[PDB]
Amino acid sequence: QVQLVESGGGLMQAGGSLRLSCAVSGRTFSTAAMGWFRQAPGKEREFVAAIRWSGGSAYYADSVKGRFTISRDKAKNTVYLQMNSLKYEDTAVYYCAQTHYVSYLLSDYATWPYDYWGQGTQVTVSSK
Amino acid sequence: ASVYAWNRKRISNCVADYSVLYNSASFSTFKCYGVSPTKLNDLCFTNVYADSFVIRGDEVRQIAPGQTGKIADYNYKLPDDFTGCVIAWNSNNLDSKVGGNYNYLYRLFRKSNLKPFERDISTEIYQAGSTPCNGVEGFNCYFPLQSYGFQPTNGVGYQPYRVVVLSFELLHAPATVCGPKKSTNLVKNKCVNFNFNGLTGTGVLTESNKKFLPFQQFGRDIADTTDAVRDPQTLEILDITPCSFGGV
Amino acid sequence: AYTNSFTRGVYYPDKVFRSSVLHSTQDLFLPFFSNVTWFHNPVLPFNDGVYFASTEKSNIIRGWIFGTTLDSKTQSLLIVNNATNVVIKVCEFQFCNDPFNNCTFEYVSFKNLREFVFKNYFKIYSKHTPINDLPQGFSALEPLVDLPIGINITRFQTLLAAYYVGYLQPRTFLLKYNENGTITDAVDCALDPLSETKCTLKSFTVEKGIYQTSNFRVQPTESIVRFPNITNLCPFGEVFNATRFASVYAWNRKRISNCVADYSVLYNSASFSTFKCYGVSPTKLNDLCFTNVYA
Amino acid sequence: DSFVIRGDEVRQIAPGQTGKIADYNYKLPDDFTGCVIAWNSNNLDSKVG
Amino acid sequence: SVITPGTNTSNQVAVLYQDVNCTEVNVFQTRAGCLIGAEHVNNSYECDIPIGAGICASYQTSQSIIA
Ligand SMILES: *[C@@H]1O[C@H](CO)[C@@H](O[C@@H]2O[C@H](CO)[C@@H](O)[C@H](O)[C@H]2NC(C)=O)[C@H](O)[C@H]1NC(C)=O
Ligand SMILES: *[C@@H]1O[C@H](CO)[C@@H](O[C@@H]2O[C@H](CO)[C@@H](O)[C@H](O)[C@H]2NC(C)=O)[C@H](O)[C@H]1NC(C)=O
Ligand SMILES: *[C@@H]1O[C@H](CO)[C@@H](O[C@@H]2O[C@H](CO)[C@@H](O)[C@H](O)[C@H]2NC(C)=O)[C@H](O)[C@H]1NC(C)=O
Ligand SMILES: *[C@@H]1O[C@H](CO)[C@@H](O)[C@H](O)[C@H]1NC(C)=O
Ligand SMILES: *[C@@H]1O[C@H](CO)[C@@H](O)[C@H](O)[C@H]1NC(C)=O
Ligand SMILES: *[C@@H]1O[C@H](CO)[C@@H](O)[C@H](O)[C@H]1NC(C)=O
Ligand SMILES: *[C@@H]1O[C@H](CO)[C@@H](O)[C@H](O)[C@H]1NC(C)=O
Ligand SMILES: *[C@@H]1O[C@H](CO)[C@@H](O)[C@H](O)[C@H]1NC(C)=O
Ligand SMILES: *[C@@H]1O[C@H](CO)[C@@H](O)[C@H](O)[C@H]1NC(C)=O
Ligand SMILES: *[C@@H]1O[C@H](CO)[C@@H](O)[C@H](O)[C@H]1NC(C)=O
Repeated sequence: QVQLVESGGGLMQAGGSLRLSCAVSGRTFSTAAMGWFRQAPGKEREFVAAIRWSGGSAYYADSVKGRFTISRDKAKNTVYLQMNSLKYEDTAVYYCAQTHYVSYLLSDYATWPYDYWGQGTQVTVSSK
Repeated sequence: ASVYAWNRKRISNCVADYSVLYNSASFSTFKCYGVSPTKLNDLCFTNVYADSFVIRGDEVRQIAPGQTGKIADYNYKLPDDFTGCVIAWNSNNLDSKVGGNYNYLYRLFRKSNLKPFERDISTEIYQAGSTPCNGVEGFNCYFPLQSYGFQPTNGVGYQPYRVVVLSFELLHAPATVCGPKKSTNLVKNKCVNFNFNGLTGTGVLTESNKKFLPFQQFGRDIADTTDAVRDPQTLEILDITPCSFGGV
Repeated sequence: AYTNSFTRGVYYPDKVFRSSVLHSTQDLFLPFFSNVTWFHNPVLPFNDGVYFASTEKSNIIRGWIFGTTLDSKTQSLLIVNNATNVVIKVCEFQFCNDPFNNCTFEYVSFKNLREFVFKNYFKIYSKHTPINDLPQGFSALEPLVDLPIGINITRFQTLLAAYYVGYLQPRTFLLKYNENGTITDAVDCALDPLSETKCTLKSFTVEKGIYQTSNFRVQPTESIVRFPNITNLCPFGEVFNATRFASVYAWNRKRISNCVADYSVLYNSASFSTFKCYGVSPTKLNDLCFTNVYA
Repeated sequence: DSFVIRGDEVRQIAPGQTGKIADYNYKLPDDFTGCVIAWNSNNLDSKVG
Repeated sequence: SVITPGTNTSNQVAVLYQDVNCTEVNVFQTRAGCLIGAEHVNNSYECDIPIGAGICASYQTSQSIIA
């Protein structure tokens, strides 16, 4: 088992940038991949970005590609979502997830049901 | 350990009671190549290698000489002239859990087949196509490893199996891994059925005058047959003269 | 600096006693009359095996290091003889730039010529001799140590007088064991044609004559593969470039037969999100024939 | 020769096989000349409990 | 084939590649093949070491092998 704790959410103006953190503790050696997901009020949970723990290759949803960057610090067992060029449509609760499942195919992390989930952090993007 | 990163334990300088294995009821597969299990008790070897790993049931067949498939090619290859035992037993109770145990991996891609007892633990991104990956996954750029889906409810074919492969070192050196077979007293100047460290024969053992070197274990005749030995218990050299015979 | 490896680097390849016989054996030996590098410190490769020799007057040379990187981050072998004992260990040591944990093994034991052979686990043969650069003559090296360490080695260095390094090669040798089981002479079966002859006849003394020894055969320089012009491609366009598709409940089935299937166009295309293949690799498909293919 | 075994042990009823059955219960010769017939009897030889 | 006087005499030898050309490999092409390490001589002698097709070789005077 691992515990995921997110931080860094808050209010930001459109066009700005914000970095979310998710700290992993427990059975950290098991980590194969981390993913970020978001849930907007009244909408279904939506995949944002995933990173493979080994090698650090990243996979992005089309809605965020070119704007968001995912990174990870192995030593600190922390994953980051750098949310650049913030838009109104980015307002949501953001959740980090961890899996010990190793897929040969990075894209599978977009649809994989993950093992452990963070508590969620609210991001609200202000007008203009 | 995962099959791609199979553990190797060396066994040396001990008495191997193989009964404990072949008389145990805990094993589904006990397959010995170039040797019979029962006979193991009578044999010595310089080294034994216990290669331990986990695979799924249907892949157990790939752990045998000259097999093909993902496992035999990219994970663990036995030589065509393998001389040893393959032991496998179901581990569904241990290696499976509700929701699926994915701790066990296998290599799914590789640029070439593995050599016998080659171990590849590399995580380099596999270039499936013409575009260099430069350690970046994507189109035609895949991670070489993949997890096993081990759930308690899985088919026996997909259930986890723990595998130990014993390789025996029949070399021309002193043998430190012996069976439980007891020793006896030595008799000279008589036609006897002798067994030195599994080296069996019939002859007359005599005090030799051969200048064996401190390391030299036994001697040979022009016919590549054993002509003289060193007693395992005593650093004494014996000439073997074949039991007196002749046409009648 | 370079010297001639006249007839040195012969060791008993096995633990077997043999007397008054010529025995042919293939193993890693030092090729006769080869170049040995001469040193009087640096790091040297360990191609397949090493013949080390040292001419010493004051016993300056003491040890060897072996491994891949010869710093921490991996296991490396260290051998050291200090005056009364010898120490061998295989820890992942932090060595100095110019030297002079996780220990998986540990053992404890110019007129002087000391010759050693290190090969791969680990085998060390050696011989000590009094001498009058590299002496001409013949002497065999008895094994000293067998370390079952299984350490990957591709480089080594010395720890301190001259020494020489040679590299072993897989050469077939004929060895002459005398009455006392000592190797007294040898033939390198590939040094020169007379040696091929000697090896063929299993003798050191070839009588006048002409002897058929080997077989000359030209090796092919390249591979030519010719097949007929690719023709009658399979109608993949019809299926993938179809204007309209069928409903899942009434999925269309197209039969493909009697054509050449160019799978490259598919698995190399960037137009597909899912290209999953079970119990087969797309690439391999080009090497395979089938009776029928169903799209 | 009639008897009952479990499924996975059916393989032991053949020339030159090893295991509990082939060793301690019923041994076929290496030069056996005959037929081995086996069929599932779960309906007959098994019961609840 | 290796042509040699006795080792008792000399360690110097010659080589015959049978029924090949001298291209494929003090060289002499003969009906027998490519002969290497033997000097061609106009003078004719009694056959010492037969090579073939009327060519023999021997060890003679400064000394070397001759065909
Ligand atoms: C033993 O160690 C050496 C040195 O670390 C390894 O050699 C490397 O091999 C790869 C593949 O051919 C090359 O890309 C590297 O350049 C080599 N390393 C160096 C420093 O040159 C070798 O793979 C190891 N062998 C085994 C079997 O473990
Ligand atoms: C040579 O070096 C070794 C290692 O530094 C010394 O051997 C040690 O000796 C003591 C006393 O017997 C033992 O407790 C240790 O186990 C030994 N260590 C090893 C690694 O063998 C030895 O004293 C030195 N000899 C000299 C300088 O003559
Ligand atoms: C093999 O060993 C024997 C026994 O040592 C050798 O004979 C001895 O040779 C030495 C050196 O010349 C003499 O000092 C002894 O007197 C000899 N002993 C006997 C009993 O004759 C024998 O020469 C060795 N073989 C070779 C090839 O040297
Ligand atoms: C065991 O073997 C050693 C070999 O050196 C010998 O000294 C000793 O007497 C042997 N012990 C017995 C009881 O056989
Ligand atoms: C050793 O090296 C020198 C210089 O590179 C070379 O001329 C000589 O032929 C070599 N020795 C041999 C092949 O015996
Ligand atoms: C030594 O072993 C430990 C435990 O497996 C490991 O963490 C460490 O990387 C190893 N160190 C070296 C230098 O081999
Ligand atoms: C369909 O047509 C386009 C060009 O018109 C081409 O790029 C594509 O490869 C075609 N499909 C197949 C299966 O070749
Ligand atoms: C070599 O030949 C000579 C005669 O030319 C003879 O006296 C001698 O015994 C021979 N020696 C050997 C070692 O064959
Ligand atoms: C040897 O090679 C040359 C050039 O290829 C050729 O003219 C000659 O005929 C060849 N020898 C024989 C006898 O075929
Ligand atoms: C031998 O005869 C040939 C052919 O006439 C000629 O080319 C060569 O010069 C002669 N050699 C000698 C040593 O006279």
